[PDB]
Amino acid sequence: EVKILVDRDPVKTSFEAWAKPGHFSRTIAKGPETTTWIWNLHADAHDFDSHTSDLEEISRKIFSAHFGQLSIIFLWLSGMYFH
Amino acid sequence: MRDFKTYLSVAPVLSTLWFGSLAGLLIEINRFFPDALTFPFF
Amino acid sequence: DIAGLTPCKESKQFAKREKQALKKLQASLKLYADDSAPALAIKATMEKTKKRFDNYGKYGLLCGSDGLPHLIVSGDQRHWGEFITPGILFLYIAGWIGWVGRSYLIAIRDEKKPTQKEIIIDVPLASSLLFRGFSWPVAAYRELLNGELVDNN
Amino acid sequence: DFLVHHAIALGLHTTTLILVKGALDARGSKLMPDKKDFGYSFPCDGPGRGGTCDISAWDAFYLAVFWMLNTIG
Amino acid sequence: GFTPPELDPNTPSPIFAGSTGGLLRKAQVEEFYVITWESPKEQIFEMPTGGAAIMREGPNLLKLARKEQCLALGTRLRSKYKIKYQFYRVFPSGEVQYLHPKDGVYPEKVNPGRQGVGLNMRSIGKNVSPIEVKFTGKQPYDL
Amino acid sequence: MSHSVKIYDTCIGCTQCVRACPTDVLEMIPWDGCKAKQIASAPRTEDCVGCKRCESACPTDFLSVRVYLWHETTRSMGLGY
Amino acid sequence: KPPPIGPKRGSKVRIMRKESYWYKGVGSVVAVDQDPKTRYPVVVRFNKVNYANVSTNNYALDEIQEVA
Ligand code: CLA
Ligand SMILES: CC1=C(/C=C/C(C)=C/C=C/C(C)=C\C=C\C=C(C)\C=C\C=C(C)\C=C\C2=C(C)CCCC2(C)C)C(C)(C)CCC1
Ligand code: SF4
Ligand code: SF4
Repeated sequence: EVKILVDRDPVKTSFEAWAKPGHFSRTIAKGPETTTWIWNLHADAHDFDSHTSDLEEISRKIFSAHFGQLSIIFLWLSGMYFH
Repeated sequence: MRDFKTYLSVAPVLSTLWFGSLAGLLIEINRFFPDALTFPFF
Repeated sequence: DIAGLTPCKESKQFAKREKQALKKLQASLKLYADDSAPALAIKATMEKTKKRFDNYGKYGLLCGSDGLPHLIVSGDQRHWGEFITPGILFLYIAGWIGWVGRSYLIAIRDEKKPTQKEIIIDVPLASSLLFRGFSWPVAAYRELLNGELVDNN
Repeated sequence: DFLVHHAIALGLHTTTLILVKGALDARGSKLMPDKKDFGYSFPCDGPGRGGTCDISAWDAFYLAVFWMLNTIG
Repeated sequence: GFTPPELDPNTPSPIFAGSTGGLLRKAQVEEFYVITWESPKEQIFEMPTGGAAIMREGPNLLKLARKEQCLALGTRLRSKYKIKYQFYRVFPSGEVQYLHPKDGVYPEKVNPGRQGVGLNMRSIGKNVSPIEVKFTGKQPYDL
Repeated sequence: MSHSVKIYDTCIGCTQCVRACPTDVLEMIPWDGCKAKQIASAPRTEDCVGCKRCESACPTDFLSVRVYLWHETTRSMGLGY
Repeated sequence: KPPPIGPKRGSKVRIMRKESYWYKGVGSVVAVDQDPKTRYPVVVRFNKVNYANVSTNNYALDEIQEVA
């Protein structure tokens, strides 16, 4: 029962979500009406539990964020070894 | 490409590019014209 | 000799401060061979210090009793380059920045969603308006004369 | 002396700013148009309208006491 | 003419194992509130005093210390389980005051027969300045 | 000896002030000054705690429901003890 | 024969209400209630949101000023 359960190509790699700030939630993607929105955009950025109610997407985002953190740590270690 | 250029036009990326260019200009000016306390050209 | 200040090129304490700086730099220099990179860096620092002191002496700065140059902002024509000329240059640059920002805000004021043009800067219009601040004093003076600078609400 | 006198002027101007803002917005502002009905000293007006902590003129006095202490220091 | 339902003291209580958030001396010297509802199925709910209880099928009676606790529990029952609820206030003298639906209809929806209390026939900015109410007990908003 | 809750004539008729009340202070009564034909009322201000949730949901330019803090009791101080 | 009361819809109006967030602002009329018992019939929409993130309100005839 413990197998490799993996779905192929769930998210399309594109810069469309880069061009729209705050795409992850609904109350924020409508656009800024006040300056507070900007702060909100940096407050709910990594709150994956509030973006979606599905545990699968949250877990996948967690896994890839961990990978990015490991990449940053390896970059920092490379910098220390170079210096 | 249009979406990537829109991302390059967002506030932090554009601010980073502008302030990096400004900081580089100021640093090069301070290298070529160091220790400036007055304006002696006139 | 304004406010009892000797000129920096005729001040004994200024030369004394230069002597202490050069002595400390030579004491740091004595730890390395002259052909090494740290020695070259220290020598460049000493040459920069000598050039700085010579320039401060020749610029006409008035040095106080402590050996440091004192700026005079009262408007004396001998010292217009300490405050007044850099002040005019700063005012020109700041008026440039403010006029460009105000022009950009005015240009994107009558749009469907103007805020979208603030989080995401529309670069072609901004680059078009960047050089409009070169003639900012003339434009600002005329706008004030035509009553366009202020808003009567 | 020049630098410390300009710091003194900064402290005087800032404390005056806080106290004058409190005095002139004591009767009301755009956030709380009916502040005069709530007296001189009241805690807040709730978390509505974004949040209304330290909105009374008494709170302006309380904030300005810190700046007065800093200026006299 | 809606009549208030009388409290039934013999109403069974939800199955609870005991908590420190329940009643205190205020329930003895002063009033305490009692919420009664009708569960159509034996299920489990969350107490407003911390912890979880198991309501039994049929009528259920729960005594709490504050009206806010009673209203929060009733709102949870109405929103999540769809149960009609009524709570009362009980004094140490034994008096019972039927509190929440004052006319049998929920306060959010309009019902004829209600009288206006605290109604001011003016905009909020037309209030009288305090200087005009000085040395009198009347407040600007009470006028 | 209670917080003073006042309803003004600028009330649209939205019941959000009533739904946002945790102590059942406000209710909806019939009226004729708006499209909704109803206005809020505060007959049970003795149970008002002062949380100001009611005026945190009022959508007018300024609040048609106003809670003025006043003399405080055991049920106005939110005391369960 | 009875003409509609209030400003025509879509027209610009000044508010002149001291307690309003848009006291000196200019808004657009979107609807006027023709019921004579309605105290605040003039529905005005503004471009800027207030502190409650609401850009629409109801105002009476005396708290309405036409602009050219
Ligand atoms: C024996 C093999 C194995 C190894 C070495 C690891 C190791 C690791 N896992 Mg775990 N994991 C495994 C089996 C394994 N896992 C299995 C079978 C499952 C599914 C049940 C998981 C589920 C899992 C999750 C959900 C997560 C991790 C995470 C991590 C990392 C956290 C520890 C840390 O960063 O230290 C530092 C450690 C190292 C850098 C030392 C070198 C390890 C190398 C680089 C890793 C290669 C291991 C990989 C499993 C095999 C290659 C696969 C192949 C197709 C290339 C670490 C790289 C967390 C994470 O950081 O993810 C990015 C995380 O989110 N693991
Ligand atoms: C000589 C001198 C001096 C003195 C000075 C003085 C004393 C001055 C004064 C001054 C003044 C007393 C002034 C006034 C003014 C007023 C007003 C009223 C203003 C206004 C302004 C404006 C309006 C602006 C605008 C703009 C522009 C134009 C650009 C940018 C942007 C903006 C929009 C901001 C000293 C000794 C220090 C030093 C030396 C020199
Ligand atoms: S008091 Fe507030 S919530 Fe109640 S009807 Fe009036 S505006 Fe709506
Ligand atoms: S302050 Fe709280 S308890 Fe009082 S009326 Fe408003 S919502 Fe109800």
